[PDB]
Amino acid sequence: IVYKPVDLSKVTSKCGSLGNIHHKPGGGQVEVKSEKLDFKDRVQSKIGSLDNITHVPGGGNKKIETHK
Amino acid sequence: IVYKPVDLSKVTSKCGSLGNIHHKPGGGQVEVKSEKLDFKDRVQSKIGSLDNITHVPGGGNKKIETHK
Amino acid sequence: IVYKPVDLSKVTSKCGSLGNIHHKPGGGQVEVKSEKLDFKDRVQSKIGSLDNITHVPGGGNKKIETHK
Amino acid sequence: GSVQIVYKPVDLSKVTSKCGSLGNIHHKPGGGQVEVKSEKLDFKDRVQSKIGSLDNITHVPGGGNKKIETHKLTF
Amino acid sequence: GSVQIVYKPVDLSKVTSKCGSLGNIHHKPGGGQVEVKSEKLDFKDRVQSKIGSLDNITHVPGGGNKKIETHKLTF
Amino acid sequence: GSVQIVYKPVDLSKVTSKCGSLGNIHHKPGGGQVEVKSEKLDFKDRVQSKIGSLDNITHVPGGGNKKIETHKLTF
Repeated sequence: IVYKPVDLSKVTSKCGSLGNIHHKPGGGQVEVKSEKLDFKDRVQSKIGSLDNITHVPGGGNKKIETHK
Repeated sequence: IVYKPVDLSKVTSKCGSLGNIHHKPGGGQVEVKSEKLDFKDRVQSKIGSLDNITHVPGGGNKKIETHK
Repeated sequence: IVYKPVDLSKVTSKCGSLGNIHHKPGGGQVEVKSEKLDFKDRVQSKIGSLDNITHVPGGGNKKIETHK
Repeated sequence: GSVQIVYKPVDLSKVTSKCGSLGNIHHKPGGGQVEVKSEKLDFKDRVQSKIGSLDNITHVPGGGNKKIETHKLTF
Repeated sequence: GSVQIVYKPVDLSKVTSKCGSLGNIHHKPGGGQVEVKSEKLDFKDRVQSKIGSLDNITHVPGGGNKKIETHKLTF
Repeated sequence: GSVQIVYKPVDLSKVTSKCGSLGNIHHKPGGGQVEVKSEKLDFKDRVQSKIGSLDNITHVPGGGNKKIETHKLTF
């Protein structure tokens, strides 16, 4: 009996933002005038920002191998 | 008996934003004038922002292998 | 009995933000004028910021191997 | 009989280039007042600027001359 | 019989270049007042600037001359 | 019989370059007042600047001369 299994396999995950190009991004002019405004609950505001947000809860690898 | 399986497999996931080009993105002019507004619940606003949001809960690999 | 199983396999995760290019990002001008505003709950505001944000709860690798 | 060759080409030629500004008269030229006001500008790439009341500019990449002569006598 | 060869070519030629600003008259030239006001400017790449009331500029990459003669006598 | 070769080529030619600013008259030139005011400027790469009322500039990369003669007599 000769027993010589060979594993050369790749298991790979590439999750999120990868290899992207962002060349000169951004708006020319952004202007806001706010007068006598009332807010009575939570405010989120973005004015002329650049946001690059990545969440990766995933991308996990499981390899199980058994020999008998 | 010779027992000699060869595994050369690739298992691959490419999840999210990959290899993109964003060349000079953005609006020319953005202008907002707000006067005497009342808000009585949550406000979300984006004014001339650039957002690149990626979520990857997925992209997981499971490889199970047995030999006998 | 000859028993020579060979594992040379790769298990790999590339989770988050990887190999990206951000060449000269940013808006030209951002201007805000605020007068007589009332806020009565939490305010989050971004004015002209650049934010690169990455969360990776995932990307974990598990390899199990057994021989008998 | 005998053989006689006389080879006497004479060259009196002129090759001339006159390029740019030659022999001009500029009598009392007046550049006016120049005002440049800039606020809140953004430049993401290379800037070349010239500001000035009175410019005389002469640029001459050309005006080159090439003269070739071959003289050959084979007996 | 006899052979006589008289190779007597003559060159009196002129090859000439006159490139740029030659022989001009600039009589009382006046560059007026120059004002540059700059506030809150941003430059992310190379800046070249010139500011000035009166400029005379001559640039001459050209005006080169090339003369070739080849004389050959073969008997 | 006899052979006579006379090889007497004459060159009195002229190769001339006159490049740049030559023989000009600048009589009483006036550069006016120059003001440069700068506030809150930002530069992320190389800056070249010149400021001044009156400039005379002559730049000559060219105006070169090349002369070749080959003389060959083969009997």
